[PDB]
Parts: sequence; C-alpha cells; structure tokens
Amino acid sequence: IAQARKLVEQLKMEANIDRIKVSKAAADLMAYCEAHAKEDPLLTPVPASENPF
Amino acid sequence: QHHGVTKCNITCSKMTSKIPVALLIHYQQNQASCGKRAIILETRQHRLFCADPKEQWVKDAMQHLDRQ
Amino acid sequence: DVQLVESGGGLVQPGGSRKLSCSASGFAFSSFGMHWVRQAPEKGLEWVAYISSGSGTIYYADTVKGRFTISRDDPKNTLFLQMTSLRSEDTAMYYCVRSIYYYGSSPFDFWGQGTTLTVSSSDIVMTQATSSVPVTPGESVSISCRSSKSLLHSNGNTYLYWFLQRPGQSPQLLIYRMSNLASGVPDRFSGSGSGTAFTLTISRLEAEDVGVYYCMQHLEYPLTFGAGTKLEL
Amino acid sequence: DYDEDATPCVFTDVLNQSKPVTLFLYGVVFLFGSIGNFLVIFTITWRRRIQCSGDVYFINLAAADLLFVCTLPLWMQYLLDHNSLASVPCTLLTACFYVAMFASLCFITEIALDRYYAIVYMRYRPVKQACLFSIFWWIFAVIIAIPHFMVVTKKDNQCMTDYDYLEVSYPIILNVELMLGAFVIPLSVISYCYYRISRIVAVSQSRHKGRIVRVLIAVVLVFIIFWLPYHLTLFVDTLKLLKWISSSCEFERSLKRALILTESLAFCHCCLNPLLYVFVGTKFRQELHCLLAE
Amino acid sequence: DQLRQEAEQLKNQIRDARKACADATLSQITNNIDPVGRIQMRTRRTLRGHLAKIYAMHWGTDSRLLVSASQDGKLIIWDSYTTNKVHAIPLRSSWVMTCAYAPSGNYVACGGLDNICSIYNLKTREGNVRVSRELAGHTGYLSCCRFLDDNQIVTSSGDTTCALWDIETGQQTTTFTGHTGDVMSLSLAPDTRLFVSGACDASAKLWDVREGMCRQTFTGHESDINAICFFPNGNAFATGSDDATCRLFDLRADQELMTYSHDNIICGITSVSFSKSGRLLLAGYDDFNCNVWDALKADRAGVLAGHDNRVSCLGVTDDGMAVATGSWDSFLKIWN
Amino acid sequence: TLSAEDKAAVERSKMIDRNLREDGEKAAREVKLLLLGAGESGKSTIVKQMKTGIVETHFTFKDLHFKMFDVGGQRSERKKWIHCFEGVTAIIFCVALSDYDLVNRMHESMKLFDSICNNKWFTDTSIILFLNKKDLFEEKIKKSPLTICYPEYAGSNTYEEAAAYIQCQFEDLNKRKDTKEIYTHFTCATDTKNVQFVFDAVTDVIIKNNLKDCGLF
Repeated sequence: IAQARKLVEQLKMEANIDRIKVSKAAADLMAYCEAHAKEDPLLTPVPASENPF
Repeated sequence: QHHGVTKCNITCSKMTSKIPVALLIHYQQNQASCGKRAIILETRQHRLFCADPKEQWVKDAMQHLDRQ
Repeated sequence: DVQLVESGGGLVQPGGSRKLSCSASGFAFSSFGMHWVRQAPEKGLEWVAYISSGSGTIYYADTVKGRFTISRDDPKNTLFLQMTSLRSEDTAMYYCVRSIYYYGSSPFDFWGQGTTLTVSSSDIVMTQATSSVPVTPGESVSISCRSSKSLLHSNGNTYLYWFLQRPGQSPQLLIYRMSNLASGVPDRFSGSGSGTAFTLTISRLEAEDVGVYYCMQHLEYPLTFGAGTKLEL
Repeated sequence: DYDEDATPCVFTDVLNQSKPVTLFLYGVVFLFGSIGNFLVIFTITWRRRIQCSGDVYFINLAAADLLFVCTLPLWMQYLLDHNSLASVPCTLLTACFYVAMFASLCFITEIALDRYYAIVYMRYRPVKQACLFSIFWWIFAVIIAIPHFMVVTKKDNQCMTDYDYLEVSYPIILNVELMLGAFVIPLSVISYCYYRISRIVAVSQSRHKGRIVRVLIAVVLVFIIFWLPYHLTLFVDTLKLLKWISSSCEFERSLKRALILTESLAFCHCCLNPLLYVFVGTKFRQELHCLLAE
Repeated sequence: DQLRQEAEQLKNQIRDARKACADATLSQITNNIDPVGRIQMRTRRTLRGHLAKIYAMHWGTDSRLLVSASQDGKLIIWDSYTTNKVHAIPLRSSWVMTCAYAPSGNYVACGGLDNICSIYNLKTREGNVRVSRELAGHTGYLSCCRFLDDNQIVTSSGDTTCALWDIETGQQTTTFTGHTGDVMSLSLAPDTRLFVSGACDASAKLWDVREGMCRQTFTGHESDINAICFFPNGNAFATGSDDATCRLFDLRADQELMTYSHDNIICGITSVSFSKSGRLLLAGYDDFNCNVWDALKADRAGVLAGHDNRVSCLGVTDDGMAVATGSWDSFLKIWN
Repeated sequence: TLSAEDKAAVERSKMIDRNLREDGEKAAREVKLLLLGAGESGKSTIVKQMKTGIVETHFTFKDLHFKMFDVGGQRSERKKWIHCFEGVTAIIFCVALSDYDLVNRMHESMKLFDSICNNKWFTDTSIILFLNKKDLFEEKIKKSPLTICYPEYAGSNTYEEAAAYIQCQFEDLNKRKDTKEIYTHFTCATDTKNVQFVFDAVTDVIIKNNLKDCGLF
C-alpha cells in the first residue's frame, strides 16, 4: 500500500524538472562530436607509428 | 621422386681411367633418372664400366659400330 | 612484513666451498626473480647473479660465471648460492634481493640484511660524477649519472634505477625506471634526464638520508651499479 | 689385360622382380582407398553437413588419402615402360602426391591433437576455427613438401632429380625431411596425446571405456607396424648416404628391395587408415547401414 | 486505489511534457552530415589463454592493461600492448558476471552468482594479490560492479537494489532501490556524480550518487536491458536490449533520440560502448559478431566478425586507441 | 626484435600460463552437477546424503571429485544467469513424489522441467531425475489415487506401474531422446547407494562425451 505512495512520490519528484528541447539537446551533442573527431583514433585510422599495436 | 619408382640402373661413384677403345666392343648410355648422366660401356669379355661423357672416343666408336 | 635474512659468512679459506643461504618469510617466494649483490667493505656494489621465478632462467656476472650456482628451495622458501674457488677479490658483504618483473612492477623492492664473507690473504659501464657532495639539511641535492649506452629502449622507458644505502643498513629502492617512486619513500625524490644522462633531485633534504646513492641500469645483463655519491654534512 | 676397382652394378634383376609387387600394391591401394574414402566423404558430408570439428578433420584426411590414391593409377600406368608415350607432367603429379601424403600425416596429427584437447582440457573447437586450422594444415603441407616437388625436373622420356647440378648432400636433407615430417614428430605427438587421454579415461569405472583405448592402441600400432620398417630403411639408407656403416653392391640391392617393399607397405597404410577413425564409430556404422542403398 | 490512477495521470503528464519538446529528430537535423564511411577494424592481438566463457572485462585507466573475467574461475589482468599476462587471480567461486579495474590501477573487483563481488588489492607489499575485502549484503546476484574511486564502489544486483558500498568500512551507505526488475548493467557519468542502471523492467534509470534518489526514468524498450554506456559528453547514454535494437537516451531531453535497429538483426545485445568522440557506437551482438554504429546517423559502418561464440563484453580505451570484444569462445580480440 | 627486461615479464606470463593449463586439466577432472527442484522439494534430503547465494558442495567419491550447485536461492530471473551453466556435466534434478496434491505442483515442476529440458543451453546435458520420498508417497498412494491431480490417468493404484508410468511421463518431455539421456532413480534414505548411482551416471555421461569427441559413440 505504502509502496504505491513511494512510487507516486518518486514520479512526482521526477516530473518536476526542466526538459530542454531536443533541437538544442541534439545540436550541442553533435557539436561536441564534431569538436572531438580530430582526437578519436577510431573514426580516422591512425598511421602505424602512433598506433601501439 | 620417391624410391618406389626408380628407373636408373647405375651406381657410378668412381670413374675409370683411359681404356683401349678397340677392346671396348660396345657401349650404351644410361637412364638419367637419378642425376648421374654417364655412359656404361662393356669390355671384350663383357664387363661393365662407367665413364664420363667428356671422352670423345665413344664418337669414333659409333663409326665402327656403323661399319660393324 | 616482508623479511629476508641470510646465514653463513665469517672467515673462510681461499679456493674452498661455501653454500650461502638466504631465508624468505612474508611473501610469495615462488614468483620472485631473486638476485645477489656484492658489496666490498670500501667501494660500491656489484651484481653477483640473477635467478628467475620458478628457476626458468639463470644469469651470472661475467667475473663469476662457472664458479657459482643458485638453487631455489620453493617448498621451504630458501635461496642458496654455492661458491667454489673463492679468490682474494671475492670477499664482500652479500645481499639477496627480491624482485618481480611485470608492467608497472618495481624490481629490487626489498633487500636482505646481508652477510659478510672474508676470504684469507662489453658491458654497460655506469659512470658517476663524484664521490662526495657537502650538503646541509633543508636545501636541494642534484645527483647526476651518465651512461655508456642509450638506456631508452624501444618501448620508451629507460631501465635505470636508484638506491640509498644508509650507513650500517641495507640499500632500498627509491626510483625505478627513472620516473617512478618506490612504495614507502617520500615523493620529494624525483628522477629526470634523457638517455645516457640521468639526474636525481632530493628536494628539501633532512637527516637520516645521508647514505650512498647507487646509480643502476637494468637494460641488459650484466646489470651494473655505479660508484655511488656519499653525501655528508 | 687389366681392370679397375669401382664398377657399376646394374639393377635390372631387382627392378624386374619388384615391378609386379609394386603394381599389385598400387592397384589394391587405389581400389581400397577409393572404396573407403568415397564412402566416408559421402556419409559425413551429404547428410550431417559437417556438424563438428572432428568431422572437418576426417573430411580433410579422407580428401588427402583420396588424392594420394588417385595419383597411384598414373604412376602404375607410367612405370610399365611408358617413356615413349603417356608423358604425364611429373611436376604436378609429384606435387599433388607429396602434398596429399603430408596432408594425411599432419591431419592424423591434428585429429590426435583435437582428441587430446577435447578430452583432457574440455577445450572444444569451433567448426569454423577447425576449417581455419584445416587450411593452415594444407598450407603447412605445401610448405613441408616444397623441398621435394620443386626439384624434380622433366627430361624427354622420364622425370628426374639432379644431384650433379645442385648440392650432393641435398638428398640427405630430403631423406631426413621425409623421416621427420612423416614419422618422428607425428608418432611422438600421437603417442603422447593418446597416452594422456588413455591415462585420463582409465579412471572411469564404466565398461564402455574399453573401446576407445583399444582403437587408439590400434591406430598407434597401425601407425607403428605400417611405418616403422620403411623409415628405419630410410634411416639405414641415410647411413649409407653418410657412409658411416656401409657395404658393397649386395647391401645396396638388398636395401633397394627392402626400400621399395616397405614403402609399398607404408602406402598400404593409407587405405586401411579411414577404417581406424571414422568407421569404428557406431554413428557411422548405422549411417552406412541406412545409406548403403542410396 | 486512488494512488494507482494518480500514478497513471502522472505518467500521462510526463509523456505529454516530453512530447512537447520532441520538435526535431536527431537524424532529421544530422541528415546533412557527411557519413563516417566504413570502419575496417582488424584483430591486433589474441591471447589464447582462457578455457571457459568470458563474461566481462574492464580496460585500465592508463589505456594499456585490461582485466578479463571468465567462468574458469580466474580473471587475468592483461597487458594489451605486449600480449602478456600481468596477474592471474583464482576466484573463491568460479561464477563471475562482472569485473572492474579501479581508476588508480591498484584495485580489481569481481562478482557473479555468489552475491559477493570481492575487492582484490593488486599493488601490495606482500607480493601476491589477495582478497582485500569481501563485500557482502546483496540478496540477488551482482551483474556490474564499477569503481567510483579506491573507496567507493557502485554495484548492480539481481534483487532490484543497486548499492553504493564503502570499502574501508565494508558496509554500504545508500541503496538505489525503486525499480522492480533485475539490474544487469551500470554506467558512471564522466564526472562520476551520476550513474545509470539497466534492469529487466525495460527501464533504464539515472540515479544521483550523492543524494541517493532516482533523478530520471527512461522507457522505450519492450524486453530487458542488459547493456548501457554513457556518452563521453555525459548527457546521453545508449542502452542495449534483447530487442535487437540499441536506444540512445538523453539526460537533458529526458527521452529517446535514436533506435539503432536493423531488420536483418534478430539477436540480442550483450554489451555497448561508445568511442572517445562518441561518433562510433560499438555494440556486442548475440550473433557471434560485433557491430559498429554511426551514433548520429543510425546506420552501421562495419562488422567486427572475428568470434565464434557470442561477444559478451566490450571496452573502449580512455585514449580511444582500441576496443576489445571479449566473447564466449574464451578469446578477447583487441580491434583497432 | 627482442625486448630487454620485459622478456622476463614474458616468462612470468608463461610461468602462470603453464599453471593455468594445470588448473584447466584439474577443472576437466571435476564433475559439475547443477541441482534444481521445487521449493524445499527434496534439495535438503539429497544434499544431506553426502558432505547466501550459490552454495557449492565439493565432495569426492572413488577418485572422482564432484561439485554440486544448489541454485534454488537465486531468487531472480532464471534465464538471465542460466546460460552460465552451459557446460555443466549433469543437471541433477530432485522432485518429491509426495507433493502431488498441493499447489498438482508436479505439473508446475513439469513446467520447470519444460523450461530446463527444452532449454537451448542444455541441448546436450543429461538430467538425472530423483523422485525421492518413496515412503510418504506410498502412504499417500495407499489412500488416494493419482487422478486427484492428473485425471487422464486410468491405470491402477499400485506403486510399481504408476511410478514407472510417471517416470515415462517425465521422460516424454525430452523431445531430443538421441543427443541426451534423462536418467532417474527412485531413491530416498538409500545410504551410499544413492551416491553410487551418482558416480555411475556421471561416469557414463563423461564416457559418452569422450566417445562423442573422438567420434566413436
């Protein structure tokens, strides 16, 4: 019985939050991904000197 | 190839010296299936001796082989 | 904790035989490539012989090859060095040194007390800089040590070590592979330098740190120590 | 008037005695190998479609034995004084010949290794990884037989190996190679693996353990009995080639007779070989019982 | 009861609120982005040491060592660069589902069906590794222990309770209960203040480590979730499920963005891991092969088919220099 | 090229790699026995025959070492962790005979059997059934038929044919009679003979595995 009260309290606490638009939440994420594409050895295959394998 | 098939009947290890050609009535070449391409010649009394193909004497042998 | 104690010693007859024994209590003796090191009573250290883990590999110093032998008694945790045809230059104090080799491991972690042996009456040479540096507590010290071969291996870590033999004690590791720190020493020590040129920097020195510092390399056997720099006040 | 000390000793007698027995052995080994490998390849491929590792090895061993025995009719149709005709290209023939023989031997080794790992360690192998190992063993067979077929040239009548244009001591290296990749290493590894798995399975108080150790003993004995004289003959032949303990032409012709006879026996081993591994298995005995009609 | 219909009306409010912000698909805005292309990774190493199925692995903090755990009862600390085996730790119980390597390099945690993920102390004076402590108190089965630091360790469980332990005192501090499933994965945020958990409720949740209350709840999967990794930025996280799809949730957008699905794919997901930049979304599928994913374009760019059994664990180095897709055939393969 | 001191590190790897193999061999010597059963069905009665989460039972019998895995305490989703046991030599079951009137819970057990026999992971592992508690079963069958939970049965009320029939009824759920073999022993308080069956069954299945690996069978 009280577990239902705990559950509804958890949903009520989680509901009161600010959710930004997916436009901004995707633009900043893709901007971060483009700003680190120069430091990711998996996108661009690094030449065999820096590669330690 | 493998030893089960061998077609050479020679064992030339040491080669003989100069021999009178008229004594050597006949000679034959050898089956060069084990490397040692040589000539196996027979004497008057039919004893078989190995020899190198440098000796041009067998050449002269052929004409008296043809003439006789 | 970790404990290494030896036996034997005293005075012997030249040319004889002597099995020096090193005990071991307090660690996994089965997986420690142990060493032995000479210390003549008036000069620096010199490597005797190295034994690997599980006895899978044996080395010797060039001057002692074919005269000694190392045997491991793993079930009873005891390391034996058998000496035969001991000459007048073979008298010294002997330490048995544990050492474990993997990635990030620190060889020469803990050194035994050592035992004395008094008989009766090419390779990388690690040159030091001096024999004494007059210092006072509080200031900095910059010991230097050149070499005779490029210690910077292809994998990119120079196999040069450092030690500290405080008077009437046994030397313990301070710096391994020229940059790292031994677990149990203050971070005031700091190695640096390039290949064939290495430097130790004792920052803010105090007392009880006045022992001899022995520059050592470990690239290829025979690993060779240095003459040491005995600083005083 | 005079003679010399060293004279050639002809081989017409020993060759003319040995041709009937080698022809008969080639024929019977071709027949038995065909009728005992065309069956094994059908039963373990057409239906189950290569279900396991062991199957991949049995298939490739059977293929090696089949190529080995399919080289034999060309050889027996060639050695009947067919030099003016039937000029088969000997380079390709001895290439396929030796790679099939060494593939059979190394695949016997691989079957022993797989029976070792899958029993004492439970380290079972994937079927695709088994195929990769099979390709590796085929490549190893090519590179282990490359001393033999790369030197056998082609004159007008026969095909031959030249010992006067290349190293005189090279045939010794060849002969030791033939007794190394075929006998010493394979017998050692199969004996060690089968002894280990036999000592392991001997702990089981069950009664069904008797079968496997017997067939392992059987294959070891078959590998021993059908290979031991021939390589020992090669051993004493190498002894002749190093001139350690040698004799005159009588020992040479007796050695040649024993060499051809025990090589024929060694070649006879590979027709009985498929019966040792696959057809002892009940899962294939009932499969042949059901699929004999087709 | 009234609380039940109140819970559904709250769920309707949450759904309407998150529908009010989904005004642009991630693929819609990134449609005009040049694709990654094809990623031809090759198996740089192979350490044919283990004998049983491998269930987990954690890369070192220094991007060289990696600890790998297997059902044979021994988790072994590899040296990926030189194929060596730094350590070999025989477990008390051979059942292991997880292993972690501390961000200081001197601690290894591992657990399984024994309800205890023990803490091993590697860099010790005594020479040999040993059980530093035996963290016990769970009632299900642990599935992912991860190290916050050398003192705090978060652990998943099969009894619906993620726990934050405290090594030096042994007994835990908080208990992140609230979803009634079977937590099969955890994921620390890069700033280590927040962590997400994936249970068999098909509902990943974002928990606040310091506070101890579920900050956010994410839904969109139908079957269970057993693989989660944070985006390197720390505001997104991709979940792997048995649905044959991977979904990328966002923390600030509070909802699903992409569904890395494939009609040809019918097999589950065992482990997921981003790349250093985040563009590549690697994932360990159940059809014996891995599969990369362009995490802003939703289409694959290569297959790491090099295993014979299902790949059950992944890990991407902090340098981004390598991945290593450990599988059930006892072989890890460090791709690059 | 070669390394320098790191070759000794490679030796360390080899020095534990060899030890790994000598533990792997020892692992092949041990016999795994997954133990299932209904809620306190017969698990305690079968573990007491011979010496938190999983409670592994190590014991040896006639130069063979057994491990037993009481996985009943894992109160969680079984299919999430059941794949860890793909490789266990034998799933030693234990279902009580006397539990045939409360909640027909044997049919619940049949569902459990249906989950484990038709399971994708255990497509080659034998199932040594153990229908224990014979005495109380005989008491409850001398005063009640089997039709109380399974109406389709139309035989008699004697012990032997009904016990053999329900054994066959369990065996009929196999659907893969060739690759595996569902054993069964009706044993309760049978002293060492119960263990003897266990040793016999595991030796049999180990021999079958070896015969399948070599290809004989």
